[PDB]
Amino acid sequence: ELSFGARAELPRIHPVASKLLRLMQKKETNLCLSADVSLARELLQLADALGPSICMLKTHVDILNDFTLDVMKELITLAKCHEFLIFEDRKFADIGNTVKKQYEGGIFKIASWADLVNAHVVPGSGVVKGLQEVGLPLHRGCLLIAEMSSTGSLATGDYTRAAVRMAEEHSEFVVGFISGSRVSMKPEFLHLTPGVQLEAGGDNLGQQYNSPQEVIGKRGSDIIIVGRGIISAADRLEAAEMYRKAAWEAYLSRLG
Ligand SMILES: O=c1ccn([C@@H]2O[C@H](COP(=O)(O)O)[C@@H](O)[C@H]2O)c(=O)[nH]1
Repeated sequence: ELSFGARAELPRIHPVASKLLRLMQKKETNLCLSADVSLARELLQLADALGPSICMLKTHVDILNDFTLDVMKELITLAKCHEFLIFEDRKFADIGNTVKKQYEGGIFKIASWADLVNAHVVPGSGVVKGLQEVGLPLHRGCLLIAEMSSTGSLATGDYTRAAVRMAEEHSEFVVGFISGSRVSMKPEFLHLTPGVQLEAGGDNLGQQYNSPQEVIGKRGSDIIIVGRGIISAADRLEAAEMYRKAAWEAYLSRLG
Protein backbone atom coordinates (compact mmCIF):
# COMPACT_ATOMS: atom_id res chain seq x y z
CA GLU A 1 0.00 0.00 0.00
CA LEU A 2 1.55 3.24 -1.35
CA SER A 3 1.16 6.90 -0.33
CA PHE A 4 -0.66 9.26 -2.65
CA GLY A 5 2.75 10.73 -3.58
CA ALA A 6 4.12 7.31 -4.59
CA ARG A 7 0.92 6.41 -6.48
CA ALA A 8 1.44 9.67 -8.46
CA GLU A 9 4.63 8.07 -9.92
CA LEU A 10 3.22 4.62 -10.85
CA PRO A 11 4.18 3.48 -14.39
CA ARG A 12 0.56 3.24 -15.62
CA ILE A 13 -0.65 6.44 -13.86
CA HIS A 14 -2.74 8.83 -15.98
CA PRO A 15 -1.38 12.41 -16.03
CA VAL A 16 -4.61 13.82 -14.51
CA ALA A 17 -4.49 11.22 -11.70
CA SER A 18 -0.78 12.02 -11.13
CA LYS A 19 -1.45 15.79 -10.87
CA LEU A 20 -4.26 15.10 -8.38
CA LEU A 21 -2.28 12.64 -6.24
CA ARG A 22 0.72 15.02 -6.05
CA LEU A 23 -1.43 17.95 -4.83
CA MET A 24 -3.28 15.64 -2.35
CA GLN A 25 0.12 14.72 -0.84
CA LYS A 26 1.46 18.33 -0.92
CA LYS A 27 -1.64 19.88 0.71
CA GLU A 28 -2.60 16.93 3.02
CA THR A 29 -6.11 16.83 1.58
CA ASN A 30 -8.25 14.01 0.17
CA LEU A 31 -11.44 16.14 0.35
CA CYS A 32 -13.55 16.92 -2.72
CA LEU A 33 -16.02 19.77 -2.12
CA SER A 34 -19.42 19.12 -3.75
CA ALA A 35 -20.21 22.78 -4.60
CA ASP A 36 -23.98 22.25 -4.85
CA VAL A 37 -25.05 25.89 -5.15
CA SER A 38 -27.13 27.79 -7.71
CA LEU A 39 -25.23 31.18 -7.67
CA ALA A 40 -21.93 31.73 -9.44
CA ARG A 41 -20.86 34.20 -6.73
CA GLU A 42 -21.36 31.59 -4.01
CA LEU A 43 -19.53 28.93 -6.10
CA LEU A 44 -16.53 31.26 -6.58
CA GLN A 45 -16.46 32.49 -2.96
CA LEU A 46 -16.51 28.83 -1.77
CA ALA A 47 -13.79 27.84 -4.27
CA ASP A 48 -11.54 30.71 -3.11
CA ALA A 49 -12.02 30.24 0.67
CA LEU A 50 -12.01 26.39 0.65
CA GLY A 51 -9.46 25.99 -2.18
CA PRO A 52 -6.52 25.44 0.22
CA SER A 53 -8.47 22.68 2.07
CA ILE A 54 -9.56 20.60 -1.00
CA CYS A 55 -7.97 18.40 -3.65
CA MET A 56 -10.99 18.85 -5.97
CA LEU A 57 -14.13 20.90 -6.49
CA LYS A 58 -17.09 18.96 -7.93
CA THR A 59 -19.67 20.90 -9.97
CA HIS A 60 -23.16 20.42 -11.31
CA VAL A 61 -22.92 23.13 -13.98
CA ASP A 62 -26.58 22.43 -14.96
CA ILE A 63 -27.89 23.82 -11.61
CA LEU A 64 -26.03 27.17 -11.87
CA ASN A 65 -28.74 29.75 -12.49
CA ASP A 66 -26.15 32.23 -13.88
CA PHE A 67 -23.70 29.89 -15.66
CA THR A 68 -21.45 31.48 -18.24
CA LEU A 69 -18.13 30.27 -19.64
CA ASP A 70 -16.57 33.32 -17.91
CA VAL A 71 -17.67 31.90 -14.51
CA MET A 72 -15.71 28.73 -15.41
CA LYS A 73 -12.67 30.87 -16.41
CA GLU A 74 -12.81 32.43 -12.91
CA LEU A 75 -13.15 28.95 -11.33
CA ILE A 76 -10.05 27.74 -13.30
CA THR A 77 -8.08 30.79 -12.00
CA LEU A 78 -8.94 29.67 -8.43
CA ALA A 79 -8.19 25.97 -9.19
CA LYS A 80 -4.73 26.96 -10.49
CA CYS A 81 -4.09 29.34 -7.60
CA HIS A 82 -5.10 27.01 -4.79
CA GLU A 83 -4.17 23.75 -6.66
CA PHE A 84 -7.32 21.62 -7.02
CA LEU A 85 -8.97 19.82 -9.94
CA ILE A 86 -12.42 20.59 -11.33
CA PHE A 87 -14.76 17.59 -11.61
CA GLU A 88 -18.11 18.05 -13.44
CA ASP A 89 -20.47 15.38 -12.02
CA ARG A 90 -22.44 15.15 -15.28
CA LYS A 91 -22.95 11.35 -15.12
CA PHE A 92 -22.89 10.88 -18.88
CA ALA A 93 -25.18 7.92 -19.59
CA ASP A 94 -26.18 7.92 -23.28
CA ILE A 95 -24.91 6.24 -26.45
CA GLY A 96 -21.34 7.12 -27.46
CA ASN A 97 -22.37 9.32 -30.40
CA THR A 98 -24.55 11.51 -28.14
CA VAL A 99 -22.22 11.84 -25.12
CA LYS A 100 -19.36 13.06 -27.34
CA LYS A 101 -21.50 16.11 -28.23
CA GLN A 102 -22.80 16.61 -24.67
CA TYR A 103 -19.16 16.65 -23.45
CA GLU A 104 -17.62 18.96 -26.07
CA GLY A 105 -20.51 21.16 -27.15
CA GLY A 106 -23.69 22.91 -26.26
CA ILE A 107 -23.71 25.93 -23.94
CA PHE A 108 -21.56 24.34 -21.20
CA LYS A 109 -18.53 23.16 -23.29
CA ILE A 110 -17.74 20.87 -20.31
CA ALA A 111 -14.52 19.41 -21.82
CA SER A 112 -13.03 22.95 -22.14
CA TRP A 113 -12.89 23.49 -18.33
CA ALA A 114 -13.45 20.13 -16.48
CA ASP A 115 -10.31 18.14 -15.62
CA LEU A 116 -12.59 15.20 -14.74
CA VAL A 117 -16.06 14.02 -15.70
CA ASN A 118 -17.89 10.80 -14.84
CA ALA A 119 -20.08 8.28 -16.65
CA HIS A 120 -22.52 5.53 -15.86
CA VAL A 121 -21.54 2.14 -17.28
CA VAL A 122 -25.11 0.90 -17.95
CA PRO A 123 -25.04 1.83 -21.71
CA GLY A 124 -21.95 -0.31 -22.32
CA SER A 125 -18.42 0.76 -23.24
CA GLY A 126 -19.57 3.01 -26.12
CA VAL A 127 -20.23 5.70 -23.47
CA VAL A 128 -16.49 5.67 -22.61
CA LYS A 129 -15.42 5.42 -26.29
CA GLY A 130 -17.54 8.47 -27.20
CA LEU A 131 -16.28 10.55 -24.29
CA GLN A 132 -12.63 9.55 -24.87
CA GLU A 133 -12.79 10.84 -28.52
CA VAL A 134 -13.18 14.36 -27.04
CA GLY A 135 -11.35 13.87 -23.73
CA LEU A 136 -8.13 12.15 -24.92
CA PRO A 137 -7.14 15.04 -27.27
CA LEU A 138 -8.02 17.52 -24.47
CA HIS A 139 -5.84 15.60 -21.94
CA ARG A 140 -8.85 14.93 -19.66
CA GLY A 141 -9.79 12.07 -17.37
CA CYS A 142 -12.99 10.20 -16.55
CA LEU A 143 -14.42 8.36 -13.54
CA LEU A 144 -16.81 5.40 -13.91
CA ILE A 145 -19.72 5.07 -11.48
CA ALA A 146 -19.20 1.58 -9.98
CA GLU A 147 -21.34 2.02 -6.81
CA MET A 148 -23.82 4.71 -5.74
CA SER A 149 -24.71 6.08 -2.30
CA SER A 150 -28.51 6.16 -2.79
CA THR A 151 -31.11 3.75 -1.45
CA GLY A 152 -32.11 1.08 -3.98
CA SER A 153 -28.92 1.52 -6.08
CA LEU A 154 -28.64 -1.29 -8.67
CA ALA A 155 -24.85 -0.70 -8.96
CA THR A 156 -23.95 -3.89 -7.04
CA GLY A 157 -22.50 -7.32 -7.77
CA ASP A 158 -21.90 -8.00 -11.48
CA TYR A 159 -22.67 -4.32 -12.32
CA THR A 160 -19.77 -3.08 -10.12
CA ARG A 161 -17.49 -5.80 -11.64
CA ALA A 162 -18.46 -4.59 -15.15
CA ALA A 163 -17.56 -0.99 -14.22
CA VAL A 164 -14.12 -2.12 -12.94
CA ARG A 165 -13.43 -4.12 -16.16
CA MET A 166 -14.56 -1.19 -18.36
CA ALA A 167 -12.18 1.14 -16.43
CA GLU A 168 -9.22 -1.25 -16.51
CA GLU A 169 -9.77 -1.71 -20.37
CA HIS A 170 -9.88 2.12 -20.97
CA SER A 171 -6.97 3.22 -18.72
CA GLU A 172 -5.79 5.82 -21.29
CA PHE A 173 -8.84 7.91 -20.24
CA VAL A 174 -10.51 6.33 -17.17
CA VAL A 175 -8.61 7.30 -14.01
CA GLY A 176 -10.90 5.85 -11.35
CA PHE A 177 -14.32 5.41 -9.86
CA ILE A 178 -17.23 6.84 -8.03
CA SER A 179 -17.69 4.08 -5.47
CA GLY A 180 -18.46 3.48 -1.79
CA SER A 181 -15.28 1.43 -1.30
CA ARG A 182 -12.10 0.23 -2.98
CA VAL A 183 -13.44 -1.72 -6.02
CA SER A 184 -10.18 -2.01 -8.07
CA MET A 185 -7.06 -3.69 -6.73
CA LYS A 186 -4.92 -1.61 -9.17
CA PRO A 187 -3.41 1.39 -7.27
CA GLU A 188 -3.29 3.59 -10.43
CA PHE A 189 -7.10 4.02 -10.08
CA LEU A 190 -8.66 6.62 -7.82
CA HIS A 191 -11.67 5.87 -5.58
CA LEU A 192 -13.97 8.84 -4.82
CA THR A 193 -16.83 8.34 -2.38
CA PRO A 194 -19.91 10.56 -2.01
CA GLY A 195 -22.61 10.03 0.63
CA VAL A 196 -20.31 11.33 3.40
CA GLN A 197 -21.14 13.16 6.65
CA LEU A 198 -19.63 13.08 10.14
CA GLU A 199 -23.04 12.29 11.70
CA ALA A 200 -25.29 9.32 10.90
CA GLY A 201 -28.31 10.02 8.69
CA GLY A 202 -29.58 10.62 5.19
CA ASP A 203 -31.90 12.92 3.30
CA ASN A 204 -35.59 12.60 2.34
CA LEU A 205 -34.80 11.47 -1.25
CA GLY A 206 -32.70 8.32 -0.76
CA GLN A 207 -29.26 9.77 0.14
CA GLN A 208 -27.42 7.67 2.75
CA TYR A 209 -24.40 8.91 4.74
CA ASN A 210 -21.29 7.18 6.06
CA SER A 211 -18.39 8.81 7.90
CA PRO A 212 -14.94 9.63 6.52
CA GLN A 213 -13.39 7.09 8.90
CA GLU A 214 -15.76 4.39 7.56
CA VAL A 215 -15.28 5.05 3.83
CA ILE A 216 -11.53 5.96 3.81
CA GLY A 217 -10.36 3.82 6.73
CA LYS A 218 -12.61 0.69 6.74
CA ARG A 219 -13.79 0.67 3.05
CA GLY A 220 -10.39 1.76 1.58
CA SER A 221 -11.55 4.65 -0.63
CA ASP A 222 -9.17 7.55 -1.47
CA ILE A 223 -11.27 10.75 -1.54
CA ILE A 224 -14.46 11.86 0.22
CA ILE A 225 -17.03 13.95 -1.70
CA VAL A 226 -18.98 16.21 0.69
CA GLY A 227 -21.83 18.56 -0.21
CA ARG A 228 -24.42 19.55 2.43
CA GLY A 229 -22.17 18.53 5.37
CA ILE A 230 -20.06 21.56 4.36
CA ILE A 231 -22.43 23.71 2.23
CA SER A 232 -25.30 23.86 4.81
CA ALA A 233 -22.91 24.59 7.73
CA ALA A 234 -22.60 28.20 8.92
CA ASP A 235 -18.77 28.26 8.76
CA ARG A 236 -18.03 26.33 5.55
CA LEU A 237 -14.23 26.84 6.00
CA GLU A 238 -14.18 25.17 9.43
CA ALA A 239 -16.53 22.45 8.16
CA ALA A 240 -14.17 21.77 5.21
CA GLU A 241 -11.21 21.60 7.63
CA MET A 242 -13.08 19.09 9.85
CA TYR A 243 -13.80 16.87 6.81
CA ARG A 244 -10.23 17.28 5.49
CA LYS A 245 -8.66 16.28 8.81
CA ALA A 246 -11.04 13.32 9.17
CA ALA A 247 -10.33 11.96 5.67
CA TRP A 248 -6.58 12.61 5.89
CA GLU A 249 -6.11 10.85 9.26
CA ALA A 250 -8.24 7.88 8.09
CA TYR A 251 -5.91 7.62 5.06
CA LEU A 252 -2.72 7.88 7.18
CA SER A 253 -3.93 5.29 9.76
CA ARG A 254 -4.83 2.99 6.82
CA LEU A 255 -1.26 3.47 5.40
CA GLY A 256 0.58 2.86 8.71
O1 LIG B 1 -23.38 7.93 -5.74
C1 LIG B 1 -23.37 9.16 -5.84
C2 LIG B 1 -22.78 9.94 -6.90
C3 LIG B 1 -22.82 11.27 -6.85
N1 LIG B 1 -23.40 11.96 -5.79
C4 LIG B 1 -23.35 13.44 -5.77
O2 LIG B 1 -22.53 13.85 -4.68
C5 LIG B 1 -23.16 14.93 -3.96
C6 LIG B 1 -23.61 14.49 -2.58
O3 LIG B 1 -23.98 15.67 -1.89
P1 LIG B 1 -24.38 15.64 -0.32
O4 LIG B 1 -25.38 14.51 -0.11
O5 LIG B 1 -23.10 15.44 0.45
O6 LIG B 1 -24.97 17.01 -0.13
C7 LIG B 1 -24.29 15.43 -4.87
O7 LIG B 1 -23.86 16.47 -5.74
C8 LIG B 1 -24.69 14.17 -5.65
O8 LIG B 1 -25.23 14.55 -6.89
C9 LIG B 1 -23.96 11.28 -4.73
O9 LIG B 1 -24.43 11.83 -3.75
N2 LIG B 1 -23.94 9.91 -4.82
